[PDB]
Amino acid sequence: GRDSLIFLVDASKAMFESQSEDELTPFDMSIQCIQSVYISKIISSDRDLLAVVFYGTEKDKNSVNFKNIYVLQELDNPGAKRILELDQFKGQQGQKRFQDMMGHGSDYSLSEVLWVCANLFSDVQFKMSHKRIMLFTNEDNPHGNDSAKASRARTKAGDLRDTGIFLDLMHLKKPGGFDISLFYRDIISIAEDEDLRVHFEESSKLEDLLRKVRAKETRKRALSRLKLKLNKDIVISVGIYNLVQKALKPPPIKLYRETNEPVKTKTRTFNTSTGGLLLPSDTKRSQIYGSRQIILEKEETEELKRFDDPGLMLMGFKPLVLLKKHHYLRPSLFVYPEESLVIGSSTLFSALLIKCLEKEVAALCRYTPRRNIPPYFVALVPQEEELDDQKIQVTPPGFQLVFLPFADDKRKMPFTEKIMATPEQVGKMKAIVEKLRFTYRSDSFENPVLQQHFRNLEALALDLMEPEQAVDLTLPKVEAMNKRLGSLVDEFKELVYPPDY
Amino acid sequence: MHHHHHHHHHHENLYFQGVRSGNKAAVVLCMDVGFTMSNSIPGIESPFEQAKKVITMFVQRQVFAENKDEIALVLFGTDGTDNPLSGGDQYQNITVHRHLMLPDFDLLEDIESKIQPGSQQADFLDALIVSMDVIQHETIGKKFEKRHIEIFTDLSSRFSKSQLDIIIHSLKKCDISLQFFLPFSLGKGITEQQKEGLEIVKMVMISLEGEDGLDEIYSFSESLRKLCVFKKIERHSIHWPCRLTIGSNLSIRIAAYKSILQERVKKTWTVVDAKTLKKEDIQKETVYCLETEVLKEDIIQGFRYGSDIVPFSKVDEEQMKYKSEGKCFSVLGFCKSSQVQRRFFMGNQVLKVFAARDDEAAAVALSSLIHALDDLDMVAIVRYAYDKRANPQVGVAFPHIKHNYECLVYVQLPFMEDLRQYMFSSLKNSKKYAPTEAQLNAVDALIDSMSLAKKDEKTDTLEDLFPTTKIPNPRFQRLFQCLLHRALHPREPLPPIQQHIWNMLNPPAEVTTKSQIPLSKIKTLFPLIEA
Amino acid sequence: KPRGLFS
DNA sequence: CGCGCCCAGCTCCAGCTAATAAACTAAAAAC
DNA sequence: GTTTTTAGTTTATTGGGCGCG
Repeated sequence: GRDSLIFLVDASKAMFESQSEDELTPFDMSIQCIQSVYISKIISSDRDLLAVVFYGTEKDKNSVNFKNIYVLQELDNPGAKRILELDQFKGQQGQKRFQDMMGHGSDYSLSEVLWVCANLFSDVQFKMSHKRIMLFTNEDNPHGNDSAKASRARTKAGDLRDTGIFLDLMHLKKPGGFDISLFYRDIISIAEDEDLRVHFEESSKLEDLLRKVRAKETRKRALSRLKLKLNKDIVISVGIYNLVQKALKPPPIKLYRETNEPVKTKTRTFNTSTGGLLLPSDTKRSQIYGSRQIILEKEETEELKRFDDPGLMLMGFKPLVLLKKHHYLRPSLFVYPEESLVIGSSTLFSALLIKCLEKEVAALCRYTPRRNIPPYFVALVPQEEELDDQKIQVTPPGFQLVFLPFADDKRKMPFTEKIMATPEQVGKMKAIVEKLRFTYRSDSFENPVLQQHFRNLEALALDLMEPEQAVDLTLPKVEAMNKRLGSLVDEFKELVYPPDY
Repeated sequence: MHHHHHHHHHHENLYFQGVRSGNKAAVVLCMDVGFTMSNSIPGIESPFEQAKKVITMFVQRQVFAENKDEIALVLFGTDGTDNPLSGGDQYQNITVHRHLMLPDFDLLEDIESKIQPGSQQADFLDALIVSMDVIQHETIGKKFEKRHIEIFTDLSSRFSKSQLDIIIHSLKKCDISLQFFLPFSLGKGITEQQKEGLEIVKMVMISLEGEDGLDEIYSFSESLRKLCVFKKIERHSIHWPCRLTIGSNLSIRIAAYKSILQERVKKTWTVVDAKTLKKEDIQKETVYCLETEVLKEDIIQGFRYGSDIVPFSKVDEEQMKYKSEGKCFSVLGFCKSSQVQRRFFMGNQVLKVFAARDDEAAAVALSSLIHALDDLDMVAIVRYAYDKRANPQVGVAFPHIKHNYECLVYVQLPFMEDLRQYMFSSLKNSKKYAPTEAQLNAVDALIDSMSLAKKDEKTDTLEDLFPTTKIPNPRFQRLFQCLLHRALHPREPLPPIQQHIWNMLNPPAEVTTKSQIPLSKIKTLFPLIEA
Repeated sequence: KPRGLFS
């Protein structure tokens, strides 16, 4: 099926109160975070269903007419209009639009709120794989004054968890901090091997709230489940995952102008003379070498590609220092144990990981991703787990599957006489390097091409007179850099470039 | 890194010049098929059989290679005489078996069955003159960058030394290089005639190439060791000129080339009719339907924006399209190398960036950057764009440490949209899968036994016992073995993978014996069973 | 540097 | 300024040549 | 079945000087 995510936003008094005047209100932060997920799900052509519910509003909009619960958006595929609708509640002007449209600070009962959300999953005609409720609030004790409500909420929360609906808390900043143990500890869905250590800290920045949401929003999707053979007899099961996948400009789709409906495309193979459809058993494979035609069967062109059975065959252990940074061939993968196939895989995996780390060594393997494919040498680089200040998993624990090039993949460089700079010149450059120093983060740059493409689609889908212009984050901040460098540039030039250049 | 004699022309894109200019070579294989070539010691193969295998290996490699080099075959010591220099009673028992032309399977089949050992003996220097005549009379009109003559002999027979000066003069004037292939390795119970013959061969090589001339004398044995594998894929990277910019006032003229890429054979399978065995008899017709068919004169372009369907023509898309300045290499800033994890490396290439060709000022400027980054343990974060049309990239430019050459290495980094945020359970903090002390010790012993490295002369230098980056891609070797097998034996099924291929894909036999014992302990300590 | 037969 | 148009070097004369990005299809795997 | 991703292709273009709006 299609996965389901319901965004549940608190509309209490505290949600519109900023902790820092320069910082966004927990509500604005929530709206902006939701909009981002909606856009990201569009960028990646995701088939998941999204919903937007508010509680604590004076106005109510839901199927059983439960008071102070407003279903802004029912579960459905994201679009331009739904994103535009969320933009109406963005910023200080938006806060006014929301409060005058629906009201705020009214009394509610989380039990009724959860019923409305659970019902949205039931109304979906298509079958759903995952059912998830994401709660945005800076209130850590909603019914600390009403036992009757607190108890009903726990029972209902319990019922949802038993049904298979996940309840995740996106707790926002509150003066004196947000304490989960006071109430939500018994509401939120907790995985059996976490034991509350895996729970994220309170969000105070949109950036953090966004990553925390994005981290739970998408489920792991293995590229392949393979066997990691230490030998013929000792086989462990592993999952191969793609940590980085090139987000491409979605390909165009063929439509009829009058109907504006997508058109299906069938590609067939037929004999030119007879006109009849060609079976795969009616054609052969040819290659011409040394004035001769060499004919093979389709079955043989596959057989000549067969070496190892699919999986990872352990060759041995090579110290990490022997693996060159400049021997990059194609993006690296991630290896994690698959306990569901071979019982005992995780224990052996953990042992290998612990010892590879201690010895600063990599597990060299002969890799075969699927049947009838020649092998490639890969280095399984030990990777230790890393969590940031917010308790987000920056680096997952496992092995980095690093592809190693064959002699054919390497290219010899043209002859260049070695010319080296003096310490005086290197010194000037060092000073320049130190001036333009910055903190690199893998998520600092957005694809200008992708961003512009969807800004263009937004303008056309909403019939906007002008398309929104994306800010090219890849272009250097020239003016700032020049001022930051000052005379260092002219200094370097005098030491290197002759006036007659 | 190439030799200094290798011209930069081979890397620059010009109209049917440089990379585009067909690098063609003319090769004359001058084989001794004389009586003595068949005489051997009962323990080792005859020089005739050895030389025949070397020639087959050479021709086989050339058939599958992209080079387009032309090959001729001159035989000497044959019973008959077929020469354009024969006249009446000169250059006897020397046969031009094959004239200069592209090698083919008809040649290989001919080598295998038609070439028989001779009963006579010929003058090898006379055979060389006939070989030089082939190059002189057949390179006419054809464009050859190189001309080579490969002589395979045992140097057993008598010969005249009268033509030595005309031989050397013609080889030098016509820029023809020479190579000798003998049954023995150059320094032994060779005959006195062989010692005389060898001295002349040595003199010839020294006259032509100097002290290095001796290096062009090979044994058939060492030649079979180098030619047994198929020719690895070698292509010249196209020279990419541009300017590395730091702000808007500092520009550094640079030249980039592809260091690493997923190399592939260009030629692939052509789907042909099983009866006609022709390509044109097969045609693909892509039809459009809603079930109900649609004509091409009724389809427009569109894109999906979630649930929304947005019609957007290629014309409108062309104008609203993001527009950037092309052929741009710009520094955004510098950061600690630690902040750039190799696990984030993206793209299909690695670029080695050098200073612009013959520009000393640019070379010094770039060397300043390289060493500064290296001495600061930092890297550059740059914006890279191939041309005006190409989608811009954000990547890393890091220093490259070698004494023969200094360069920056470029590798693409990811965009926020490219990253996939998946959470995985902690394994260190696992109560279920934490290994015992005994289990950890078995793995510790396994890693030590299976070491693919060794320290030489206690110089704290690690010698890789299993390099893998020196190994040619087995896919190509396998494809070629099969293509050759089907060409020479059409009725026979495909052959199995050659042992040497498997031998190079496996770690040293030493490693395998050491592995089995700790591997046995691991099998008992770590229970493994399918669910 | 490979030449002739080996290049 | 940026666009399309049209010769480029090598053996009289038309055909050679090849890396490279970008668009494209077929096909395997996961779900 | 379904969708998602990739392996494996094919295809168009290349460089630069000159005249145009």
